[PDB]
Amino acid sequence: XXGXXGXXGXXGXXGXXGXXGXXGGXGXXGGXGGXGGXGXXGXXGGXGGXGGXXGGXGXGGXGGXGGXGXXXGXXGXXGXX
Amino acid sequence: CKGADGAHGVXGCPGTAGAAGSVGGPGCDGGHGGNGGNGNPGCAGGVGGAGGASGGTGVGGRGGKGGSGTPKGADGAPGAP
Repeated sequence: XXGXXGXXGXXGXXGXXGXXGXXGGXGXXGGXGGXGGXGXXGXXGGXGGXGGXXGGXGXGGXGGXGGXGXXXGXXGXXGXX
Repeated sequence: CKGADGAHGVXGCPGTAGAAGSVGGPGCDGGHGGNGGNGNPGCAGGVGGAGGASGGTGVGGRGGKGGSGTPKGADGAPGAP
C-alpha cells in the first residue's frame, strides 16, 4: 500500500509548513510528509513537508520533522524512490 | 499567507484521491485541496481533496478538481471560512 500522509502544520508565529506526502499510486509506497507547525514562544517552527515519491516500489515517504520553535524548523526532504 | 496545498493525486486504477488542503495558520487563508488522479481505461478517477479551513480570514481553500476516468471523480468541498 502507500499514498496518504501529508497534513501536519499548526502552531503559529511562525508555525506553518507541513504539506507534502502524496505520491504512491502505481505499486504503492510514498506518503510521509506532514510535521512542521510549532512556533509559539519566541516564534520559529515551520518546515516539515517533503515525503511523497513512490509508485515504483523504491520506498518514498519520509519527510516530516520540522516544528519546534525559536528555532526549530527544517525537516522535509525524503520522497523520491 | 495561506496554508500548504494538498498533494495532487496521480494516475492509476483508480486514480488516487487528492489530499485535503492544510488549514491556514493563524491569520492565513486555507490551502487548496489536491486534484484527483486520472484513471487508466476502465478505471475510476480520483476525488479532489477538500480545501483547508481558513485561519480566521474567511478564505477557505478550494476543493481539488476531480480526475477523469471511468467514471470521473468528484471535485472536493471548499474549505470552511
